[PDB]
Amino acid sequence: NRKIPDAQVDAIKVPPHSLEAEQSVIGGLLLDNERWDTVSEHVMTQDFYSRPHRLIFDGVKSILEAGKPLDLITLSEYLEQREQLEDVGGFAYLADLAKNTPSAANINAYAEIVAERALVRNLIGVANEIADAGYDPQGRNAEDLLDLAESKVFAIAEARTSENEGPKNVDSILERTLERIELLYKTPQDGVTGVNTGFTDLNKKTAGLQGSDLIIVAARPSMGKTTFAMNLCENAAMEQDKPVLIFSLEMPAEQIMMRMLASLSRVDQTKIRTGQLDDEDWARISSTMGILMEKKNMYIDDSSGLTPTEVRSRARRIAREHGGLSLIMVDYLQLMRVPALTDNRTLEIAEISRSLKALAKELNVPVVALSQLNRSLEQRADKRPVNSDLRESGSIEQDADLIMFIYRDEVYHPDSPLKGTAEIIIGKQRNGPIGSVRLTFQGHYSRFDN
Amino acid sequence: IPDAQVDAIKVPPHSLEAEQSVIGGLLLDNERWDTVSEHVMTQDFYSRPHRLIFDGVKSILEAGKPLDLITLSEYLEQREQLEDVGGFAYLADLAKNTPSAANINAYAEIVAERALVRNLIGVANEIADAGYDPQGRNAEDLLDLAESKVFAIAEARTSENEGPKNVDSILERTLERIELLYKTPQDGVTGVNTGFTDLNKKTAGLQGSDLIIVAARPSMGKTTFAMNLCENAAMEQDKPVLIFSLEMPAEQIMMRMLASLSRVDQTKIRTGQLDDEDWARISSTMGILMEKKNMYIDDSSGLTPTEVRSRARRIAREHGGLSLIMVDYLQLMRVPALTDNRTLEIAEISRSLKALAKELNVPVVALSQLNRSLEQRADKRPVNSDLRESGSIEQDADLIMFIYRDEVYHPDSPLKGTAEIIIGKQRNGPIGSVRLTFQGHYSRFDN
Amino acid sequence: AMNLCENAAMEQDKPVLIFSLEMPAEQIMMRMLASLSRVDQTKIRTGQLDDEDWARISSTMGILMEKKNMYIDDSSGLTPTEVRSRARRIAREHGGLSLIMVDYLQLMRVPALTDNRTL
Amino acid sequence: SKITSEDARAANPRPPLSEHAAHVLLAIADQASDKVKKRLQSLARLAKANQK
Amino acid sequence: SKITSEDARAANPRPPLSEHAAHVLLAIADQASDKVKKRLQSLARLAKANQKDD
Ligand SMILES: Nc1ncnc2c1ncn2[C@@H]1O[C@H](COP(=O)(O)OP(=O)(O)O)[C@@H](O)[C@H]1O
Ligand SMILES: Nc1ncnc2c1ncn2[C@@H]1O[C@H](COP(=O)(O)OP(=O)(O)O)[C@@H](O)[C@H]1O
Ligand SMILES: [Mg+2]
Ligand SMILES: [Mg+2]
Repeated sequence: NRKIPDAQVDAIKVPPHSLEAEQSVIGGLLLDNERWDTVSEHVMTQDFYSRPHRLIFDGVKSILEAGKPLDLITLSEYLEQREQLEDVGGFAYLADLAKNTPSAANINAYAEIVAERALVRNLIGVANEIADAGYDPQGRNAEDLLDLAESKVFAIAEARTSENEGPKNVDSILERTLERIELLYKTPQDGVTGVNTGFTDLNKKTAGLQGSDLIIVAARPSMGKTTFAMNLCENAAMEQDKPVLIFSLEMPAEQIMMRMLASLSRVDQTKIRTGQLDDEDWARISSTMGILMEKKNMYIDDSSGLTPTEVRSRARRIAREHGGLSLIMVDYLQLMRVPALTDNRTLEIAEISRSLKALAKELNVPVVALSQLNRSLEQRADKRPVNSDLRESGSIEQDADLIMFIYRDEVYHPDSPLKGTAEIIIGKQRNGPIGSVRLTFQGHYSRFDN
Repeated sequence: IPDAQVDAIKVPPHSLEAEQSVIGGLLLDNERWDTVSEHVMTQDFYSRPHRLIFDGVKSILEAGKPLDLITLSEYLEQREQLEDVGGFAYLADLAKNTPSAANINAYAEIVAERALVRNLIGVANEIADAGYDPQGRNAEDLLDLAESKVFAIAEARTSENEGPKNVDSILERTLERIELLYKTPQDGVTGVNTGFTDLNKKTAGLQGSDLIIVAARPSMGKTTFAMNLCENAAMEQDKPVLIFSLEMPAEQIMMRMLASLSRVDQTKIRTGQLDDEDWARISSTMGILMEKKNMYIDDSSGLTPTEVRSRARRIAREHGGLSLIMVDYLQLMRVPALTDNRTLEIAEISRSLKALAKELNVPVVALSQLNRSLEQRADKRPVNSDLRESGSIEQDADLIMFIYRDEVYHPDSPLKGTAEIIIGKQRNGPIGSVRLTFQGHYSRFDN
Repeated sequence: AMNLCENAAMEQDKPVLIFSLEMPAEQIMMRMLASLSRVDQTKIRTGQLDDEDWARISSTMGILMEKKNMYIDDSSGLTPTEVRSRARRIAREHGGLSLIMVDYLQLMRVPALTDNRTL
Repeated sequence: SKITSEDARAANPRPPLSEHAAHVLLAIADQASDKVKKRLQSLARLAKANQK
Repeated sequence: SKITSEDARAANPRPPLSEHAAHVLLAIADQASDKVKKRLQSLARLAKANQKDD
């Protein structure tokens, strides 16, 4: 029983490592300084297990970043200046590192091994931290511990998310371009290549709601911004097998559903609210409900003050159940929060916009985000909304792939000949033309028609 | 021996007390099984004896048999498990040590929470073991394994208590809401009566959970309008009206209320020149107000959203709810954490009041001032942009009402004595305008 | 700016480096194809290319592939340090660069100066 | 004022539930899950008519 | 009527691929790297002979 713990302590206390790969990376850089650009993309100083190798690698990094030639003497002088040469094993050990790896062109493979070992080392460290938190919660509830575990594991995965993206040569872009064209040609392209908007005129200009697109729908209050976005959701839910995810930060799920019922059933929204539904109204609502229940392809999250991380987490959860998502709608971008950027609202909104674009690319799903137009527009009130009206609220234009504005002349001019008509202005579009689409606005039904 | 044992915590998270309370509570009521069974499973119990006892409870109740100490003891005796749980005495002790009912759901949540942490620790150990001994799995495979096991823990606690997100849950809540509306008299008003027919036609009353912003330029009758809503709620509802008068004292609010309900000249009340008829009307009005006792006036200055919420909860507990909450001037409130930014401070107050409205299921009326820039234009009616310049309160408001009096800007207006109530924003109804008779002498709005 | 890049790519042996912070690499290439081939951009987008249009696009592609003197980096929110690092990497492979194009200056970020956009 | 208040059509709301609505609610309850079926039957039970 | 009233250029899509395009795609594939060569050959394979007018 006394010989059992010594072998177990030696085999369990040593984390995964590769001293040989670490030595080969260092030795290889001493042989060919030009490989630093590639090696620096794979490994960081903290990726090394051995303390002496971290100090040596830090020296290598400092010399090469300064544009100085990396050799045994230069590195030794660097470490000597910081009184770290004795801590790494002396000049003899540096010479041994250069001697023990006479082979070049394999340095990238050794860098990947060092990075892989560091990843497992970080994973074990996180597992121990989570275990410690589980044993000693220090006042944290189960939900907080689950969120902590998810956050720490997600951080490990995020670090290894886009590791080898640097080199972007024309041959690679041509292959991806042809692959994309091939995919479009294989799918039925009768004017719509993405998620159907339900509006022919809009689809003619946008070719549908594209995957990976961050779409900003902006309007002044009561222009039908929520109404328009919901019609896009309704169309995606009725035409796609994949689910629609709605983050209703302003309105409750019951209210969104009631408006949806008013829209799909073409029943007066006021009648639904007041309960004065006739036999015909009940039959239409019931038929609509029957279809919605048959489809079951819609999720409504009415949680307030969600962070981009929480939005991403919930989206991934649902996407895993169905092998993807048809559309993600975020009710009001400005209602989201970023605890790290509370000191600056503009930067906070800019980060939310960047995070939602990253979410769109990550899940290959169109992300519709609703935004409010700046108050300065009402002072002018002479022309249609423009991109500058949104720039004043967080520079969201830079991250958006598509910007759509909602304008109703009847709101500003009740005697307008365009009563019941809403203009959808394309303010920005990466994969199509800019312009305007006229839609029939039916406020009583909370619906837009072509 | 003890130093290493004290440092090492081999005991996983558990709550024997909560487990005993769940078992003891079910022995006391039986009908609570449907709720408890939604939160806890037999495996959620840490203690082996409690798992066996709970399994017995589950079997008896699922069979529709009455659960009592004798029935449970006989059940366990048939399976030779009675000795394994501590005997009849331990079952009797479990029923004795929890004499309190209505907290069984809270204990069930604690047991479930502990089981969740217990499963999490188990998964963490499995991941640690996989990390130490990968058995031929690469780092990517270990990461996928860790993600899969953690996702499995999260999925078990996804949609536990009705899980609001899926269509089945929304359908149930939709039908429950329709049922509630149909049970209450719906003669055009589904919420708190405004006292104005034309306004009720558009709003269907003041809805529960709504944050209502009433905005007006000075002397447009903003306080007057909000108080008429309070007076109507106080006279038509059994639940109390709570007023946070941050600008005016309680005596002044009451005097204006007396002028309104009694239709006695406000100046006469102030000056004391009341005739016999005036005294009789004021006295009758006072008699009714005292009989109702359904109004609270808090005239404390510089209240924080937390203080407002705290006082509202205190009163709501006494009456099982509130009919209406009125906050005199949103801008007069304070947020000590956001003193560096007035816009953010006002935005937080607006968010907090909306949260308060949802928390207590009560309409919250908050008075706001229109921006000074409107007077520079003075060519059209107030709009939502006039409020956005003062804290972006539009985003949080469920209903925005503006007060406009043409006679204030144009004394020779043909609309003398008429005030226009503009619906600038409405979530559950149409936008538009309602004309009301403004009687400044009585501090009253009429239909 | 892209016509300047196209001319530099066709007339110089050294590579052209493009930091497209707003548009993806596929979109930049499609616009380049429309430019060098003198084919209607809408036709390229819609796929309604005639025999003549295909021949011109194909010839242009053949030349671009033969030259291989262009790099497109479509990474968003790049820092000046990252831009400098990637530029040096490519320059080392060819003994220099012919031209560096940065799509929108305002789209870049400086984590140390988040408190002031002008600075 | 009475003219101004009741001008656009007489507003006499009469919302008692019809036997027809109760019948359709029960028809839906036959296709609904047990949880929804109970709520639909409850709503149909609340529907009063008793004609003939 | 909406189409006729707001017609931003005649949208007549004619996408049949020509044998000529397939030939040029294969000619480029000869100079392309293995990864690009496979995509160009795949695109040329997708090109169907829809010749007409004669
Ligand atoms: N009962 C109703 N009858 C007619 N129109 C209504 C009714 N309820 C709402 N509306 C209209 O529906 C629209 C709701 O706008 P909404 O999308 O919620 O606001 P925002 O643009 O701020 O997101 C408005 O144009 C409003 O006039
Ligand atoms: N004695 C009085 N006689 C007539 N009108 C009065 C009298 N006292 C107050 N008023 C009117 O009552 C209104 C009070 O406005 P108030 O609601 O207190 O202001 P605010 O809009 O800033 O909240 C004004 O329109 C004022 O002219
Ligand atoms: Mg909305
Ligand atoms: Mg006041």
